[PDB]
Amino acid sequence: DETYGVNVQFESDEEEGDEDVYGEVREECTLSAN
Amino acid sequence: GELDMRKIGQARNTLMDMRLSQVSDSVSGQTVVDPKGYLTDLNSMIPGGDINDIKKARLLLKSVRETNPHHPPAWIASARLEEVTGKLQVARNLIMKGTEMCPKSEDVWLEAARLQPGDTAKAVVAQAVRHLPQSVRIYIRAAELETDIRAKKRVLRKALEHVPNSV
Amino acid sequence: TRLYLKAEQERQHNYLKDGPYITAEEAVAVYTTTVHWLESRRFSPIPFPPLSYKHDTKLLILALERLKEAYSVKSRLNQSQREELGLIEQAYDNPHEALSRIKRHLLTQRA
Amino acid sequence: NTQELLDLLVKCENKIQTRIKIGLNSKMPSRFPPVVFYTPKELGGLGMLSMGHVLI
Amino acid sequence: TRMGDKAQRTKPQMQEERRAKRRKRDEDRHDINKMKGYTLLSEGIDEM
Amino acid sequence: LKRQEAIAQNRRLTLEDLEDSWDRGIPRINTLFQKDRHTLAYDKGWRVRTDFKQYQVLKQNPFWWTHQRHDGKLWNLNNYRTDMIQALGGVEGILEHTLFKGTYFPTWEGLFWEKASGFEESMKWKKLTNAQRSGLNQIPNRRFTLWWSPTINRANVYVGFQVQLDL
Amino acid sequence: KPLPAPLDGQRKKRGGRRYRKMKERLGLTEIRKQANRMSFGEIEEDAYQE
Amino acid sequence: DDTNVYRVTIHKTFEGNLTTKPINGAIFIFNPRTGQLFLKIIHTSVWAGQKRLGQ
Repeated sequence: DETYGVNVQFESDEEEGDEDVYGEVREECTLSAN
Repeated sequence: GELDMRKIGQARNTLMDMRLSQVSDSVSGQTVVDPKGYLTDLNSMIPGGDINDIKKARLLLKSVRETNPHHPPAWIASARLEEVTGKLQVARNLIMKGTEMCPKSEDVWLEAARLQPGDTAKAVVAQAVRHLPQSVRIYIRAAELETDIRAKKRVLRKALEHVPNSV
Repeated sequence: TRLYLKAEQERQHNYLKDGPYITAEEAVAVYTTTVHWLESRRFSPIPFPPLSYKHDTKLLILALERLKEAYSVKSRLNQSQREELGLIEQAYDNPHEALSRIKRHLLTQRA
Repeated sequence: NTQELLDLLVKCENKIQTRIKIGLNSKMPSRFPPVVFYTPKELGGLGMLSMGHVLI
Repeated sequence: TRMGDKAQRTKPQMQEERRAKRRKRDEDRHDINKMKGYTLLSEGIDEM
Repeated sequence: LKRQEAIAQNRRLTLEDLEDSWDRGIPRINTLFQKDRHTLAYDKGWRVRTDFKQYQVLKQNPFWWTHQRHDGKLWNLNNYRTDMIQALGGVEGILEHTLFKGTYFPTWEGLFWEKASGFEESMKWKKLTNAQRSGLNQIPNRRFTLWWSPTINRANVYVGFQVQLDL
Repeated sequence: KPLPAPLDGQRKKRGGRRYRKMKERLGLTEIRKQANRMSFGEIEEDAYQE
Repeated sequence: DDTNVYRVTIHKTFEGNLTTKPINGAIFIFNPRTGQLFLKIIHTSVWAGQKRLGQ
């Protein structure tokens, strides 16, 4: 579809408490003498 | 005559440095990065434009994606904004999120095939054919990302079996 | 503080006058021992940061964060403090340009 | 184990309480209640965390 | 006096919202995980 | 062991698992699940940089041992706060010595205290002299005294110096 | 090194597109909420988070 | 109800980029209690190049 004209929503969302949002773990020569 | 206090200190420091360098000349693998080369090759990767304008464009693309998750023009704009500035992995993730949020979209599927490598673009074309079959653009993207003769022949045979009315 | 500064200035002047306290032979022996230790450990020297270091952005962000944490929210900040905060914000705005400037300062700014 | 450290902590708490009392009352308050000092900040108190044997 | 008296081990707050977000992420990616290893050219049960 | 067991089934270790252990854990309060774990772990030398920070900032930091965002919260004193609130006579008993009853606020849970907001900004958005700043900083002391005034204005707290307010 | 006289402003009569620009850019309006309330009934942060 | 105030082209150009042309927005003010309708239009120029965030 064309859909000419789309409104935007700019707000202060997204609050992360210094932790993974979901429970599931978010974790994922040499000096010498010649 | 007069006393040059710093003279003896400078002489001793020079002698010590010379002795150490003589000792340091016996080192095995001490590395050295030439400042001439590094400075000359520093501008070998120099330029996206304004950082504030790119940040405002990314914020507008995020607001359009939050206001319309099922808009493959908004997903394509977010993927283009993430690919033109930053890394391509975030652009591939945004294209995958737009393809998962807006199914049966050929433009979002083409953006996901262009933003991801070919090993992921083949799976993206397979997911696009499973979500929206009889697509000539998805079939052309699957046949072009085959890099083989027999694989492209099988892709053309599958496209002729799916949509035989494509010239 | 003034007395300590004067004493430190006098000590530095005497060190310049008396020259290096460490003798050449002792320094050479210490350097030889350190070289032997490094060779036994086979420690590959840490090269200059390449133009495309994999974790350059992460290290730069960590350094900027660790430097920003000192500037706690107070009643106000000095002009030098304000300039430092502005430079930190600019570095957080253009990591690539900030890293390029850091490399240029490291390779050139010897004074 | 460092009984000297416990005595020092008690003396420091007493000194801080005396300073707070002087800041509040001009004279010497005869046994000001610990509620003024040890009440949490949310309740309006000073929120003092002390390791003394201040029996309520 | 004990050594753990009044000592409480904090618990992870907002665990139900994180579990609901993980369940929503697992349910939203069911069709992608069901056909993750199925290709378009090297699969026999792809079209079916 | 739990991470290995989850990897055996090829699944992530959810926060539901071993949640209580959050407070525990090898690093003070286990915070592996914390945000930016991969980002912080790449930057080493936390202990030396924290100890050497004493010569870089003119503020003495009592937490020279470890960082909260690097090793984790090594203590949980919330139970101490609850015990201190209860052992003072509960919320009602604590407020009894205070002037909360005179405020006629029947909601011991809804009332909100303006932290450093009694005035507009206590003239902080201005360029007043040092004496005005000292007066503004000492203004909260008057409020704190007023809040706990009934517990402090008792004739059994100070010496007998009974003085009645005019009119 | 003189010292400024102990004098202050006379009166306020102007405001809006004449003095409001300075009070909106330099002395910009902060949140003024969710940062001054205390919630004397509950306890949001930890006991010693500070 | 001025949710639709934000307006932009968000139109995929043929190649190279997409047309990032903001549209002239507006606000909605209607009174069903009196059957009124007053529309205050927000020009795209006011919302473009002002060097500010969405707040």
